[PDB]
Amino acid sequence: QEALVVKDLLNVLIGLEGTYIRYFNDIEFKIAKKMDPSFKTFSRRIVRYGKQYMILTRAYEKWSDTSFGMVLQRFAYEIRRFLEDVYLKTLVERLERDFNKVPNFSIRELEQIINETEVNKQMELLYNIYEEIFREIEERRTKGGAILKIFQQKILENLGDRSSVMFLKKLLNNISQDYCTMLYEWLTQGILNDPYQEFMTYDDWDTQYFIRKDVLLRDCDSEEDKNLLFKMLRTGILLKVVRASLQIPTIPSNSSDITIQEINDFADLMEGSNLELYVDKCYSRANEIFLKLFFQG
Amino acid sequence: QEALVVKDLLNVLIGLEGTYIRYFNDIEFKIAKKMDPSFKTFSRRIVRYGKQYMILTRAYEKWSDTSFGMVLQRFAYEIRRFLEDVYLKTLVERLERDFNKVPNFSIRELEQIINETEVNKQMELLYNIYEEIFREIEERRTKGGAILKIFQQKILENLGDRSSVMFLKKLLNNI
Amino acid sequence: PEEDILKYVSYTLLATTSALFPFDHEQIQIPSKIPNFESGLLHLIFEAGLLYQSLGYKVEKFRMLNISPMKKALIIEISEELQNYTAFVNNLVSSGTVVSLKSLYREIYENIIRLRIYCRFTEHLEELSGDTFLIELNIFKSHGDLTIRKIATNLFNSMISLYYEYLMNWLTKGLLRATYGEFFIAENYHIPIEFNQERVPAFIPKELAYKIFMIGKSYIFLEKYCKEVQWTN
Repeated sequence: QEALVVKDLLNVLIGLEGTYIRYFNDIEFKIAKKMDPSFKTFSRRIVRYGKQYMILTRAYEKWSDTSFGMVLQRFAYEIRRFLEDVYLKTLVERLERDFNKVPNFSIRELEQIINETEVNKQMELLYNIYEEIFREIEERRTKGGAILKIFQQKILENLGDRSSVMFLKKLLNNISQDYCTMLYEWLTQGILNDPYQEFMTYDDWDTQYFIRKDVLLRDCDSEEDKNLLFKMLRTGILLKVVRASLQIPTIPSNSSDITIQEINDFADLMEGSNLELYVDKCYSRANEIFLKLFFQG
Repeated sequence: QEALVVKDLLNVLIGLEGTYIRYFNDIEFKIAKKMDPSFKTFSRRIVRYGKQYMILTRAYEKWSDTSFGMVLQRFAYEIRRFLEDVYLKTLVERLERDFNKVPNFSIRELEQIINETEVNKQMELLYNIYEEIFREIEERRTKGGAILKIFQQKILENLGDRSSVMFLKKLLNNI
Repeated sequence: PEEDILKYVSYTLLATTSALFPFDHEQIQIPSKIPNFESGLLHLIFEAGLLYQSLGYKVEKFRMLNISPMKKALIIEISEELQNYTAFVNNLVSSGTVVSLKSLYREIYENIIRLRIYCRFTEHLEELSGDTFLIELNIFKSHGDLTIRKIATNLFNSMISLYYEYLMNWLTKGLLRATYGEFFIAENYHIPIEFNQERVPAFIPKELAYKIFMIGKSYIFLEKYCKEVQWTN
């Protein structure tokens, strides 16, 4: 009886699909339950892990297939690849040891370990994201700084658990690398980057740029926050105009404040203060160069 | 069953002639097929490589034996000598490693590598040539600059593949 | 029966069916053993087999000596990628451990992803002919993701070389080749040679291209004037 249950348990645990395990398009896959009270209870907890694994894969396709949101993808691919590597190695090794020894052997110790690492990282991420996706349908019915901000809020809730913040920080960093490159492009060479927009300034002879209000980022709204932003923008416009100045070619290569900026791009930047300190420094140089160019030559 | 098939496979792959493998003077040699669906499909692709190898040797005799076309020969001897050196070394080494380890071992990785280098150079050359030979019978029924020209057209189709044009250019050069 | 099933499966991924799979010019229509457990594995395998069959179909198609050197460059890149697979097949064999179907999936995820993207390009290409391949290359190149963007960059590098060749012809010997409807110089008693401004790219600026047009044009014209032109230069 008991033997039968454990053989049945191993088979359940891999979480294969079928005709006996039926599909509801949205609960998801569900199967009939009918076990010992002992096993049935454990099977309920377990059901929760499995459900996330399945939800996650689903989530993953959505975020990356031929989606838009360069940033959005960049996170999704990296997370899917990391979760797959840990889970796959661990699980495989575990099923084989259990089958090999005797045809079945108990899950529970194995599960506990695997469970902590997996559970914590993945679950937290997907839960925020689910709320944000819902929110987007609601905005549409009736961005960049907002993604950074949401990540910042998440670190801030996380605080005091080493594991979580270290993982999250590493994902933040890679994502920040894209941000650092666009910032860097702008501050050193006056060029923004837009596949399908990744800034809230869009170009409208000599051209101009303006901010498209609907999408407009969460991070920079308040009167004070906007004034500060205007000054930041003003350095950015000055930099794009310096690029226009390639009528008499300019490719910046003169001894400037360059090294510092290159370190900064590498840094992972998520600080208002450090960055603004940096823009001032860059600005001063950009204006001095503009002036030198104008005044003579 | 499986063991038998692989031992049978090694033997097939060298592409020896015989009474069981019969001769049609012009399809060429053909043998009865009767394998696993898996093996039978692979054996079809493979059949294509082998067919060229055999066609090529045939082609080679024609172009050089006591032929005329000084130029025509000069190319043929050089190409036959180069294809033989690469194929011979590679193949020999491969059959021995496979037999040696265990009495048979799988072809496929070995074949893929060998296949690219071989396939591309030889096939392209012989295909143009077959058309030109046909054309000559047709002219006769009803030269120098033309050989250079045909080679020039061939480089021009080839363009954007390093390997091909470099080989072809080297033959062009000697000629 | 897993080991026997694995040899059949291994052969299947190469696109050659087995005695227990009804894969034809189509997927596994049904599995000869019917369990749910196998079936669930079977869904992911069926997609996999289908793609192998498609790649072969496409390759064969393009090997019919049809359009652009741009197109050729693409055949060479895909052809390179199939090398990786093969490598994976000896690597799975090389393992020497019993490998499950579960295991097979995990180990070869990365190829499912790259391969699938390469089909997206291929479907759109079926419509496109000539200079449109160049716009499609430009957009694709802009998209991030390190691997995806990396593939896209590799395709760009082999093309830019096709251009440099056309340019090289143009600037030095007043010679130009437009083949299947790329570059930007068109001919047309008439007998003139001129620039197609809509086709001038701005990747290399339109202004820059216009100066180049004048210079190539001038060279050919000089030759027609007198054979003996400024030589060694």
